[PDB]
Amino acid sequence: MRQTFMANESNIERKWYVIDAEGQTLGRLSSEVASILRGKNKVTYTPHVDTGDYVIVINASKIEFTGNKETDKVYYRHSNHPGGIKSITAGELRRTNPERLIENSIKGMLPSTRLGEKQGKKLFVYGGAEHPHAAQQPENYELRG
Amino acid sequence: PRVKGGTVTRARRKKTIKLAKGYFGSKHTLYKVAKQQVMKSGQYAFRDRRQRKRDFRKLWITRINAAARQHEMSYSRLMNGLKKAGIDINRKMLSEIAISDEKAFAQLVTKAKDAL
Amino acid sequence: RSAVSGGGRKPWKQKGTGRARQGTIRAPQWRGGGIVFGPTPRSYAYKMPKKMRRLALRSALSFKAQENGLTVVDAFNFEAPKTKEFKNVLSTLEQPKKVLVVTENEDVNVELSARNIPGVQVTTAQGLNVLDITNADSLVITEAAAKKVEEVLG
Amino acid sequence: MEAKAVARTIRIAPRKVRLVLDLIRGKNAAEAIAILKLTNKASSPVIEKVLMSALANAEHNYDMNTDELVVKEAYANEGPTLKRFRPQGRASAINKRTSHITIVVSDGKE
Amino acid sequence: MKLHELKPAEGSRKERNRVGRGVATGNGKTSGRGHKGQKARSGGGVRPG
Amino acid sequence: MFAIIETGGKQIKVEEGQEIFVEKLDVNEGDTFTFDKVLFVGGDSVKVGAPTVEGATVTATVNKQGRGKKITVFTYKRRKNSKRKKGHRQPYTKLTIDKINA
Amino acid sequence: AVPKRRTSKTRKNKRRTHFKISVPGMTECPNCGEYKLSHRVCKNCGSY
RNA sequence: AUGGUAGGAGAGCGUUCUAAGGGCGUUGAAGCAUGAUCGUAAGGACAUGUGGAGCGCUUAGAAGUGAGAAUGCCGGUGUGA
RNA sequence: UGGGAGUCAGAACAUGGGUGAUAAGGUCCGUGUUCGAAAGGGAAACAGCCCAGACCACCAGCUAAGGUCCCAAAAUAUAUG
RNA sequence: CCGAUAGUGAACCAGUACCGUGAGGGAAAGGUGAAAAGCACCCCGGAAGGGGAGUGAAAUAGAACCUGAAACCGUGUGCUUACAAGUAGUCAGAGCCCGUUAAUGGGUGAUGGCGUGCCUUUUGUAGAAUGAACCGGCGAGUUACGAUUUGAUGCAAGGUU
Repeated sequence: MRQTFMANESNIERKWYVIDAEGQTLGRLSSEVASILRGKNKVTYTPHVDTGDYVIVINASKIEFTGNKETDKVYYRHSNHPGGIKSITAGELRRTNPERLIENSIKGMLPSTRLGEKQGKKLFVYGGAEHPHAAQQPENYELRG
Repeated sequence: PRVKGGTVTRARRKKTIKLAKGYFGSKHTLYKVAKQQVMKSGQYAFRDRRQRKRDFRKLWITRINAAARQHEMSYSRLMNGLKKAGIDINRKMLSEIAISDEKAFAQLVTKAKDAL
Repeated sequence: RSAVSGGGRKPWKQKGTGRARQGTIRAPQWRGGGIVFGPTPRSYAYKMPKKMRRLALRSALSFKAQENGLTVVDAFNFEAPKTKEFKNVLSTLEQPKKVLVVTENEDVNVELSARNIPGVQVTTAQGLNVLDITNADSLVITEAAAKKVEEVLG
Repeated sequence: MEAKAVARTIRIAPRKVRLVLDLIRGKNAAEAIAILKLTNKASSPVIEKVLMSALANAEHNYDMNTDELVVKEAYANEGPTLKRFRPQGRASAINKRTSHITIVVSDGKE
Repeated sequence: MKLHELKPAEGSRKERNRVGRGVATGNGKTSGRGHKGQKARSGGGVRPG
Repeated sequence: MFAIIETGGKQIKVEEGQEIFVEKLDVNEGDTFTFDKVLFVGGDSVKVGAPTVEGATVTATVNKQGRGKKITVFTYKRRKNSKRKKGHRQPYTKLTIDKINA
Repeated sequence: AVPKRRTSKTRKNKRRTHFKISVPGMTECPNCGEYKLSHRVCKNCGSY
């Protein structure tokens, strides 16, 4: 074990970013957001610690699908009761709780570990152009093509 | 003449028990399941000594990609430029330079760019 | 298992109910007894050719002579046994702790004199052996015994 | 200064004696005695005997004052068991277990 | 020679092969016999001819 | 200020006064070794060798030609009576840098 | 009907965490003698 | 050149005993316990506690010479509780 | 030439064939490979398929099969549909 | 040759306790110390037990008496743990505590990656195929005689009893 840097608390500094979902595609936004949340954009990335920044998504109702995903692309869940399977379409979920849509899409791109859950707790997603987190002084972030 | 099984069984088992220090419950008290774990432990260590190198190269490459995308460049094109410019420098040393002295990393990113 | 006392009957039925299948309490895996392959009364002696025997004796004596561990005297004049006098004799002759003394045929007086001293052994020319030759560090002979061994080994 | 008392080969099981021993560990002697008087378990008077023996040892052999003492250590260990072939059932075995009780009491100084 | 400096002639003596004493010998479990059959059995084998 | 040297079959990043551990060399304790293959030099000025920098040595002083901690190499094949146990102690040499030239 | 695996020390002592005795009340006898059991004129010098 | 099961070949580590030599021991032997030690492996030392009389080393020689499994045998002790 | 063996339950894949129903993870032959007795990377996991044969260290590098949105290393590359 | 699971079944209470109608079968069980000097006396307690005192070189040598292993049962503490899916380890790795046969040290382990026990039998077993509750002890290619073939040595047209 020669020299390789290993970030820890007392080394790492987390920031606050704001991303506008208007006119954007769901998965193509969510991949980049997951990368930000996990810290792949940082040179001090270490996987056994939560290097990574905070992210704010604002509009979330102008999010766009392609094709007929509005009526196809059904989300399922199960209550662990018999015949307790339930369904809902993506357009329905967009006009009703569009924040859950994006947050679940991003938590699906994050891993299902303890650190992954902590990293997904750093995602604040809203409906509409206003957010409360002005005290944290967030910077606007433009997505890469 | 007769020879009885004295002290060698006990020594042989005891040093395995001692190798099994820190294990959960019966796996630091009982010879059979302790021995079973120590063997497994050595096999795991044999393969992990080799997984280590892969994992660390993976880490260095991730860091270099991050450092390059700040200068609007991918890992792939950066390393092609380095190879063409002659640089025979490790990914590890690259990562450490990118963390410590960003200026030098920019300075050789310029060379990677102008070699294309 | 055949010589251990008892063990005639089968201790339980072949199927039992939930037990291992056994045939006698004196089987070898039982504490009671029954040894499988142990020692047996026998002998370890073996023979080899007479020529080899003679060669071994000659080689031993030649080693003892070329190591300057050979001494030859005239006769032993012991009219009675005296361990003390034999001790003084082995003091005069600068002999080590281990020494073999070879008479021609038999001298009970010198035998009795040297019997009780540690390291000392007494032998006849006919009764020489490679073991008590090699164990010794020095070898004192009478002239007659030397000639006798010379003729019977030459 | 520590005064100790042990009672060996008591015909009660350690699992049963330890339940009541756990209440008096770290207590003052008077309140421990009270707890033992107010607990209705078979081992309470036995433990009381041991405790009072320890306090008497402190008062006689070490000349300590019994008003400012506390139970420092209190434990039960296993003694030798007795095997009994239960005839009432169907050829079963019954182990009568036994305990070595120990309590030590201190003033809290040196 | 000396009894405390005894040495046999070179090539005169070998150690016997001890069967049934673990894996690393190469003669441990089956003791050279293979797995099953008539020849694996004690007193087994078939008579000559 | 700092330098990238190549010794063994690998690259090391060094500063002055630093202690390093390196694959075995053919020198003795107390002696002085000079690394000649330098790839990069940093600090105020920067020098980037294509392979190397046409000069640019690094002097160091040797200590402790020693052996590493033992590792026990164990392997087994489960249902087959086949295992192997070996020991290994890798040699190293320790050095302390005294000066880097450029 | 029978256990398929033995119980470990951990599981045993986890199960034995609610298996203990509570503490009695012990209102100290204001009248005389040893400490009285609560709402009990104890045979051993109690005055509840 | 060096993956490896039936299997063939080779070289070794340890155990009890014997011969010889040379040694250790109430200023504390063997056993037991602990340790961050050495050796490519089997395995070998050293130090400290406990114990209170025998035991190593070198070379050779003999074997009741190495166990984790046999619904194995004998004892102790658990689990269910 | 001689000393010592073990083995005589085989499996899949591809290809040439019988049988079966141009059914079977079927069965019987033949020609190759792998497993058996072969770890490693890929095929989501998966003895038999693709790559490739582990003497031991290394926080060094080049490639194979398969790949470069995130899970999860590498092109949200170019150009044309 | 054995040295108390050995060696007689039996080192002691042995062909005895015990089993069986009977013929018969058939165990377990050794060690204070040099010397009994085998704990006067006091205290708690109904007594058993103990704590002092004392004998002794030694009483964690006190008759359940040399040594006193492991399983197993406990008491104290340093690190750690109540949003977590687990063949329990392994590689990486902060923080906290310690300080060695002093050498690129030790203990714990927030978190990340990898990872379906052993043996036997099988074409093939994580296997829902077998076996093992745990620990300790015992527990299986041996000896005689002969044949054959390799190595060693001696002598050699002779060699050998």
